[PDB]
Amino acid sequence: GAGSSSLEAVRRKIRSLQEQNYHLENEVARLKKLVGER
Amino acid sequence: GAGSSSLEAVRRKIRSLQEQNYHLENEVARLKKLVGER
Repeated sequence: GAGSSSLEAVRRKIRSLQEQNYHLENEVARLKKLVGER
Repeated sequence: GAGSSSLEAVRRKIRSLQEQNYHLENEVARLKKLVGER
């Protein structure tokens, strides 16, 4: 460890990144689904 | 702690994660604009 604020910062950043990962995945999926073939 | 075991292992991953999703986001940006601005 290191600190509560530090661990929160790192954890929440990488966890939000993972959220962005799955979100962007589905986001662009619907995106290319819409423009690709309707 | 904070040895070579920690440095490269974590750094490599988080480096690539950023790079990967960066390109993805950039793709999404133009794509969503393309389908929106029709």
